[PDB]
Amino acid sequence: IVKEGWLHKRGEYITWRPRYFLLKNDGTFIGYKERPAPLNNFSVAQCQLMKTERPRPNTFIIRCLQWTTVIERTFHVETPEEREEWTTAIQRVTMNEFEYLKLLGKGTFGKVILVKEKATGRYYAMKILKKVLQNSRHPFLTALKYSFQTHDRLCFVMEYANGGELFFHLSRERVFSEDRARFYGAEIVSALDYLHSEKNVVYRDLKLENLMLDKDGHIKITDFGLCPEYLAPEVLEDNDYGRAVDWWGLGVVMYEMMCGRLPFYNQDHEKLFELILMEEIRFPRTLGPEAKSLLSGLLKKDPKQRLGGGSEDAKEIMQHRFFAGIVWQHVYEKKLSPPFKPQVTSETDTRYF
Ligand SMILES: Nc1ncccc1-c1nc2ccc(-c3ccccc3)nc2n1-c1ccc(C2(N)CCC2)cc1
Repeated sequence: IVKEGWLHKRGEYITWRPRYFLLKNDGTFIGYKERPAPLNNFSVAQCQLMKTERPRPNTFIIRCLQWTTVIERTFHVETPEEREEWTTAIQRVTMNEFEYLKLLGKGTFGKVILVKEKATGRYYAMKILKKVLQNSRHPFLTALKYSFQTHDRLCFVMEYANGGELFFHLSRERVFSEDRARFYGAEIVSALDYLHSEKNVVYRDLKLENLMLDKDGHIKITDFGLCPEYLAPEVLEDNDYGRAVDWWGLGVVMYEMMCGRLPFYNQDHEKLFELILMEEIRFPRTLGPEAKSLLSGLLKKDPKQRLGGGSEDAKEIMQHRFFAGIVWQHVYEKKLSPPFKPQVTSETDTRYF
């Protein structure tokens, strides 16, 4: 522990709340609602500090590039010498190689472009951020093929699955069978397991929009971050959070696969946030009891009690009844037989673009 004490923190989602922070020698910087393994999401490594006076004097900002995504946390103290304490405490290929084809996403920090590589014909996604790295040896995360820089832009070329978005395949079919969900669920769990233990990283945005299928119908987890129905309670009320957020997410995604609908819904965001924090779930009668058990545990409102939420993390999901007779090393080596294969001949079949 290098320094500690109250700071004001801006509510990343639904404004300012005091919170007791702990900077540490490992890099970590975390805030608890009262005076109280490590995750690289909360680290200060290669971050960039910014004193400022908008929209409240003695404000400061930590901005970090984590992997291919820019992260901002904003704080505010009572006096400038105080802000200053904390501050000090805290401190080839080029664009010509590709065709630009479709705008996959815009946002504040940059753009994501569907791109064909001229020298091979193969399609990737290019993340371009307005102004070293070892990949994850795991097949269902999004791999980074090329990273390069121009004079005003940071460029990241990464896999882009050509098998369709899982949100579309579901919109079409309305609902998934309990065993198709099991297939998707197991790949996701393997992927998040890898991230949690091999990287000490949480994904935080597990939702349907962030899952696609490759040529073979296997899962790909997206890395296209540029900037409610899926937010964990813990995240709403703006606590310390951890690896369990991804399991809350996994429950929501699985709930919607197997019930063809969202576990909590409402047009008004404030009554949605109420529901997330207060309503227990009415599960369908049309639904297997091992499934019910998985979802109930994945969707527990207290992260410490949630399934996957203990010291064992993902091992607690992997050995649930619902996942009986899944060989996990099989999953990792893509040895499961996808139920759905999308309409696609080659890696390059633009049918789904
Ligand atoms: N490449 C991958 N493809 C598929 C899912 C996740 C990743 C992925 N790989 C990583 C590797 C490292 C790191 C990292 C995290 C914090 C601090 C430093 C590094 N992050 C990685 N992520 C990864 C990607 C996106 C996120 C967000 N959705 C954007 C903020 C949440 C989080 C984590």
